[PDB]
Amino acid sequence: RDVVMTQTPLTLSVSIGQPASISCKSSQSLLDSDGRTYLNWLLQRPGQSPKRLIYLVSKLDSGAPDRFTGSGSGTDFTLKISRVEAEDLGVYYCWQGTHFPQTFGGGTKLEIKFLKSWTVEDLQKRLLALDPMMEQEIEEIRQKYQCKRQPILDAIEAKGTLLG
Amino acid sequence: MPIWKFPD
Amino acid sequence: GREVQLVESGGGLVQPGGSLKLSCAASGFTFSNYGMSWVRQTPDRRLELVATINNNGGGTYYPDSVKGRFTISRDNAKNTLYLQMSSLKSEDTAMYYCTSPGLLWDAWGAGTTVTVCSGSDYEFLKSWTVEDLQKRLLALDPMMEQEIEEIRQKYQSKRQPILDAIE
Repeated sequence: RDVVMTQTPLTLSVSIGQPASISCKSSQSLLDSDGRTYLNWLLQRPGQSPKRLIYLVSKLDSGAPDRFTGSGSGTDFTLKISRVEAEDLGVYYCWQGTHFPQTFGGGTKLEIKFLKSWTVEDLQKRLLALDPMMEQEIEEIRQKYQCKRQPILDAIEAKGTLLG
Repeated sequence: MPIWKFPD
Repeated sequence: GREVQLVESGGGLVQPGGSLKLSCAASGFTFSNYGMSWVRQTPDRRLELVATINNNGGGTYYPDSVKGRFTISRDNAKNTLYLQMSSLKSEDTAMYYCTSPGLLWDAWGAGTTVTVCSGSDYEFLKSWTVEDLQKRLLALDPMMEQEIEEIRQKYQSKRQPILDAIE
C-alpha cells in the first residue's frame, strides 16, 4: 500500500521576520532497514524548479540558508523557518524516499500577509523572478495552439495531389 | 553514505 | 560551488493514445554514479514521481498510476536520461522535471512541458475546401495573439509596483 504524506498547513500567511513551522505526517514509518530515514524538504519558489532544502530529516542542503531546521522521526516530521524572508516564499513539499512509490506531501504555500519595508536587493530579486514565470506561460500557450492547429493542418495536407 | 534511495 | 546541470527536452504536443520521448542531458558530474528520477507537476501544482532508475540502469520503478505506460532508461556513455511515454492520456499533461536526489549538490532541471491535445473528433473537416480550412487555421492567429498580449500585460502590471518601490 502506497505511503500517504499528509502535509499541513495547506496555506500559511506570514509577515517577514516571523517564524514558521510546517508539518508532514506519514501513514507509515519512514525508517529504512539500513538505519537511515529518507525524508526530504523542498521549496519551489515561483517560476522556479523545486529546490532541496533538507535531506535525511535534518541535514541542511549546502545551497540552502541556515534559517531552516529539519526534525522528526518515524511518522511525524517538521520543518521550521527561524525567520521568514523574501527568499523563503513559495510552496514547500515533503518527500519520502524510504518506500516505493516515493510520494510527496500535498504542498504548503508560504505567502505574505507592503513593499515599502523591502530592501532594494529583495525588490530586485522579486522583479527578476517574474521573467521565468512569463516565458513559461507563453510556452504553454504556444503548445496549446499547436494542438488546435494540428487537425486543420492534417486536413489541408490530405488534400494535396502529389505522391510525396 | 547514501542520502537517497533507488530501486534494487 | 561546482556547476551541475540537468536539461530536459522533447516536450510538446501529443495526441491521446500517442507516444512521446523525453531526454535529460546531464553535465558537471559523473552521471553514471547516480540514480535518476522523473518528477512531474500537474496543473493542480501537485508533484508526483513517475519513474526512477538506479545508477547502472538495471533497476527501475514506476507507480501504479503510470506503470506499464512509461519506460525509463539511461545511456551512461552519453550522459543522458530518457523517459519514453506511450498511450498518453489527459492526466499526463504536466511539467516534467529531471532530478538526481543522490547528489549532494541540488540537481533539478528547468523542466519540459507536455501538452496532451483534446483528441476530439474532427472528421467534419474532410469535406471542407482548402480555402475554408486555411481561413479556420488563420483565425487561430488573432486568438493566440490576444493570449500572448494578455500575458505581457499581466506581467507589466506585476512589475510596476516593484519598479516604483526601487526608485
